[PDB]
Amino acid sequence: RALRVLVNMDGVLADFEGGFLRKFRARFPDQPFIALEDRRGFWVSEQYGRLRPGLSEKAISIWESKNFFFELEPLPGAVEAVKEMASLQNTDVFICTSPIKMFKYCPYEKYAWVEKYFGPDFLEQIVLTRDKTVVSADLLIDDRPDITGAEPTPSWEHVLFTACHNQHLQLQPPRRRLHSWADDWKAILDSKRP
Amino acid sequence: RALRVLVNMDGVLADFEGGFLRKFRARFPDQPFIALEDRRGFWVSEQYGRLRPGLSEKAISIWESKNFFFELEPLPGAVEAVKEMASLQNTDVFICTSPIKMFKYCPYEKYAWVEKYFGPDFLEQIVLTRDKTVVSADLLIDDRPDITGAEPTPSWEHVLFTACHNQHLQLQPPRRRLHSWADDWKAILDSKRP
Ligand SMILES: Cc1cn([C@H]2C[C@H](OP(=O)(O)O)[C@@H](CO)O2)c(=O)[nH]c1=O
Ligand SMILES: Cc1cn([C@H]2C[C@H](OP(=O)(O)O)[C@@H](CO)O2)c(=O)[nH]c1=O
Ligand SMILES: [Mg+2]
Ligand SMILES: [Mg+2]
Repeated sequence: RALRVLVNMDGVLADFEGGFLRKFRARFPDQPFIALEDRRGFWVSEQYGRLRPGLSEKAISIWESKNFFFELEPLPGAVEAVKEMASLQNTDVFICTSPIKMFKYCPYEKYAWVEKYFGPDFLEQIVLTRDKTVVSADLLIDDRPDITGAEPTPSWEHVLFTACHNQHLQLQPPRRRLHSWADDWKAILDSKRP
Repeated sequence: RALRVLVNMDGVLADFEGGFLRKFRARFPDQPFIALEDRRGFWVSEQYGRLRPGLSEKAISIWESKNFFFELEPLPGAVEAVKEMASLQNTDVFICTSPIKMFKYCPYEKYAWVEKYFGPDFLEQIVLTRDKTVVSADLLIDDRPDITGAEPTPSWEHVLFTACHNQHLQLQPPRRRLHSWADDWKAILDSKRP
């Protein structure tokens, strides 16, 4: 009876693209880079690899480094919106996020980041998983276009959160976007209420 | 169409009770302890607290310490059974586990432990969550008696994995047990197949 909304972390709450670019340029100042306006495709490393050999690996080294995830800036309006959303009657919010493959820092720092911006109690709302299709909900707000896994018919509707890497993408008609946290997320939630 | 089984970690794959007792006695040799045969109730700290003041906090300090989760021994038959289970046709296995509240080590070490016993590829199967009711599956094999959360009608059947803390518990009749990994887990899976 409560509406259940999964909110993705990187690309939705936390500015992974901006953080990556800043730290990449700082560490590899003699290398070429991709301006955010020129990003295409979800995987940063794939575009960097196309741009010259060995650059994929240098890109990966940025997000595998300590404090990369912890130091990400929140996207504008994201913390306020999620706080408001969680406080709504008949509304349960989980943060549903995937770790990178190297697990030394990323799990820990994602929990740390949520504590920082949402408080200790909000840690109870974190679902860390590589497969979001096995998490049941009414809505998943996520910047990644292709959300696949072991469940062929997830219970949620995937609402595509706009990011630099996806802003030009034409989606299969029934599919919907949340263009930013200034956009009308309440109306999206309301369209799903019983 | 594939059967989906969530397998819990502590108390099912990893021997949290035995590990705790060993390290508690080593660190607090002048304190009284609870032999595994005398354990009752899921929460170790609650029973320790009843046994004398301040002992709850000393207990908690054991599992909050570095390497506690990483150094847990697998339960007999657990690694072999899960490997066999995951290899079965039409059978998807996820490891569904909750972190403790202090997140400095536990997330990381649980991933590390799964890598150690199941290999890098099995990391894709981990779901870290405080709420298992929002994870959809056919079966949840879990030593904790009370599995609650935001979903009042989970999709899985909870099969109670026997542990020292629950072995005397009378369950509400429809509820089922897996008494150990030597017990016939294949038959349990089969009862759920379409
Ligand atoms: C490699 C890579 C990871 N990520 C993020 C997304 C996942 O986090 P999240 O699920 O919070 O969006 C995590 C693992 O892929 O890292 C990107 O956002 N872009 C990338 O290019
Ligand atoms: C405090 C406590 C935690 N745990 C485990 C269970 C959870 O792991 P798991 O979900 O893998 O069983 C984790 C957080 O409570 O620590 C016990 O098994 N016994 C306890 O007394
Ligand atoms: Mg994302
Ligand atoms: Mg357990």
